[PDB]
Amino acid sequence: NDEEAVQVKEQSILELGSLLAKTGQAAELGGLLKYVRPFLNSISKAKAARLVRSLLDLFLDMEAATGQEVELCLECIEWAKSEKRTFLRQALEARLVSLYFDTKRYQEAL
Repeated sequence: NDEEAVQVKEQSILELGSLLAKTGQAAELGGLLKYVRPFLNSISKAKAARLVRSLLDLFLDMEAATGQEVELCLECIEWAKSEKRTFLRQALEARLVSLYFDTKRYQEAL
């Protein structure tokens, strides 16, 4: 059925994203979350939010090009507010405040 195709497609997103995380890619892995934007609407918000948190954590743990990471997180919050996902943008801000915690920017974090 289609659910199996979505499952193998999601494990192919974790696979390709894992290979891009191994090859040290920043703009491609950062743009993959923007490329999978229409694909997340075909399934529930639980797996979509869990995938955004997964690729977000695995994308921030690489510690590469931290300048576009905060702006990309702001685009993910803007997109989550555009699609009216409260918990998604709440998790995105819950990780972004940790990004400001690592950046030692205590004004907008608090």
